[PDB]
Amino acid sequence: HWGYGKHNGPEHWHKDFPIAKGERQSPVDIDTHTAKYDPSLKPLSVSYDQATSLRILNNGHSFQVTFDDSQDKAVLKGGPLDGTYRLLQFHFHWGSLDGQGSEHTVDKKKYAAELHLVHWNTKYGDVGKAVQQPDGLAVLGIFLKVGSAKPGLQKVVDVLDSIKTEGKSADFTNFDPRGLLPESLDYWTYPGSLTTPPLAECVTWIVLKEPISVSSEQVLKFRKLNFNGEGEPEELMVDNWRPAQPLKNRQIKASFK
Ligand SMILES: [N]S(=O)(=O)[C][C][C]C1234B567B89%10B5%11%12B5%13%14B%15%16%17B8%18(B961B%18%152B5%163B%11%1374)C%10%12%14%17
Ligand SMILES: [Zn+2]
Repeated sequence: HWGYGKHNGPEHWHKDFPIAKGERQSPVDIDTHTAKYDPSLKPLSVSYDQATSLRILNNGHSFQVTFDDSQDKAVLKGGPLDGTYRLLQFHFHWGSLDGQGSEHTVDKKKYAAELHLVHWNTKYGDVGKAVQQPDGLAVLGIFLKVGSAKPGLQKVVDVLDSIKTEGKSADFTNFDPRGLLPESLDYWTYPGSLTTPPLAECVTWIVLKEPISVSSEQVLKFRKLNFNGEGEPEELMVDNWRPAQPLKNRQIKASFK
């Protein structure tokens, strides 16, 4: 029932998921002048060399690439994190035009899209258990701006025609998510939540300062997807982003000066 439209969008979500109005909701605006450099923060450790992608899926809210998370193959550690977080999937949020689409904003600036690599804490054993914990998930967030093409995104873009509508999926093996990363791993971090229902307050957010550049042709292919199932009135999958939420009693910390 939930979505991003007038009648089921972010302003409605609190009725089914009252934590929508909680103390540690995501996304937020990153005020770069207020974020405190924290020299105790470690560099982020991103170990994706043995990542095993499985499937690409249109879930009705975004598209996602799922990975084998039954061993420590593709893991996030270090940074603000204690212990080891396994990559489960990545997905994106994007706009109807280039001036909106990201969930986090930086000094109120919206990017055209935002990539989320979702990882869960292996000390909880599975992702259902992890989402019930305040340190269950770590989501690595990467901004997209429109410019030059991102070569490492092209293999994703070229199969989107095969998953146009909600429920469709396809084989998507041997995809290397290292090809989605910017040069710098400089980041901001804060405690937050899932940005979709169930909005569980279980996420350590790690948002990279450096955006990736994607081409107008790449993002245009995101915009051809459909929220609807096949045979329903065609409603383009665009503006699938939750707006910034109140920061409340939270501090955003920077890994960099
Ligand atoms: N936009 S976001 O905060 O990364 C939430 C992404 C959606 C999900 B929530 B649940 B938790 B894990 B799986 B399923 B839904 B799916 B993934 B994360 C599980
Ligand atoms: Zn997301």
